[PDB]
Amino acid sequence: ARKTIIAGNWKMNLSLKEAVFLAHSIREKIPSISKDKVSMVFPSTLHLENVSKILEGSSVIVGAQNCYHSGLAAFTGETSPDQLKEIGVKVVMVGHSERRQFLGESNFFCNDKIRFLLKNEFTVLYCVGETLSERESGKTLEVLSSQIREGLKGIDSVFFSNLILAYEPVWAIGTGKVATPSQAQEVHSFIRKEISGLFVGASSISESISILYGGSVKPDNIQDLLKEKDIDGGLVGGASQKISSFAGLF
Amino acid sequence: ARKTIIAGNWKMNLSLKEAVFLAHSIREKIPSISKDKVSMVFPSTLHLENVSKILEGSSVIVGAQNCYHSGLAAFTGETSPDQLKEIGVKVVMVGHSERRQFLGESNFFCNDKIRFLLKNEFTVLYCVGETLSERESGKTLEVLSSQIREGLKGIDSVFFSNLILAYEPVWAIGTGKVATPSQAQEVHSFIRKEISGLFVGASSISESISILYGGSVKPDNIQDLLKEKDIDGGLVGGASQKISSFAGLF
Repeated sequence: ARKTIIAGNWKMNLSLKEAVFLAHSIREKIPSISKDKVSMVFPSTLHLENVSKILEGSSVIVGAQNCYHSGLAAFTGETSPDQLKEIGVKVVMVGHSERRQFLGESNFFCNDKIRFLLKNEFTVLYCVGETLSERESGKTLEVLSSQIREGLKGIDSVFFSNLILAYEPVWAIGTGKVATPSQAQEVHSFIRKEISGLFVGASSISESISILYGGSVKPDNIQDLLKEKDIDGGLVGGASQKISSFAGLF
Repeated sequence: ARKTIIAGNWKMNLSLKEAVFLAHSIREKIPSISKDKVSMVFPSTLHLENVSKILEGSSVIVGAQNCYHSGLAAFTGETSPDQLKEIGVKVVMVGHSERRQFLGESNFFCNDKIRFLLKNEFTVLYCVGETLSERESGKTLEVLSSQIREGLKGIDSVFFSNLILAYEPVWAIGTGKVATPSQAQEVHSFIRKEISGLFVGASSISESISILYGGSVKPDNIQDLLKEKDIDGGLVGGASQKISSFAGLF
């Protein structure tokens, strides 16, 4: 058993008025069409309280786009999991490409976040992915191996029921250049093996973990991705950010 | 006279329940006693929409603890000034010591944020200060000059009406070791001198810029700091986070 998950990442792309409309539209339309799939949305932190109240009691899960690895404390500009848990947000994204690249987040910083969140009973959506240059220099595996082994260092297998992974090759993020199903399937099968290999032969762990694909996922390409054996859903940026393309993914 | 500002930084120290209680108490209490002084508060991002609503139409200014240098766009986990303007937040802190040390913010990154915010008609509260080690080693002036010069690189005179500085020596942040009034004055005097030297005519604008002191400010020490010629207010951490100590600053 693996969950199929369609997650929307609103990034920093929406106004509050857009986010609020989107949430109301989502509550109205998605539960009835989601079927066996889990639906999830990651609004900007500034809108999370609002959107969390709108979606409360619905089957649509709300997650945060980032946090810091501390309970309430003196970290100017940061969001605490203590603050998220208070408003009922229990899923946090870690290691998104934009944070790696533009906010300089390393695999070690990711690991600190993941351990804190898993220890404190959060669910974590951890992003991994290579750049165009890494892919073109035959480094794809080295990068992804590193992201997984260093990101997930020191985490016992019992916490893996609360971990979700996303493969988002940087060359596909916002460029309109979606990985083909074979390309994505190849990478997902490698990732799944790495997860097994963390605990040595942990097939039950690796077969139970959802591994989502992201990077230019749209209504007209999602289905062929979801058909692949090791693709368990979509992490969706631009196309999650209007109700009509978001509903069109289900 | 330059304006006196008393600004509270709630960092990541408060629950929503606490932020709400504090915002209400502040609304009830501060406007009657602030008099000539500008009052300002910086809630955590997750709480800004709520606190902003609570304080809307009061004389208490709401500011954000950090943002990114872009309008709406694909930067997962970040907050846009577009999103802040929308809920009425028009003052943003840049370069707080916790972000420089724990989130790796450089002078140049700060300069990017300051330029973007000032260009977009925000008010910027730019934080400078040296560590204990830098102070002890003879680098106080080198560090502060650097932070000022690199931070304000390429900013036009036209925008200085919307710049506020805060000196927060890192050895005074949360340590209970406040700078003496002389120690603070001497560095404020230096900071103002640095501003005056940024370009021909600068001295004509440097007397207008508010320079606040921060680091272990409390009711029993604020008055003596404010008496100093180049100290134009306070940026207050811990003592701002409860109504009775915040009000005792006024």
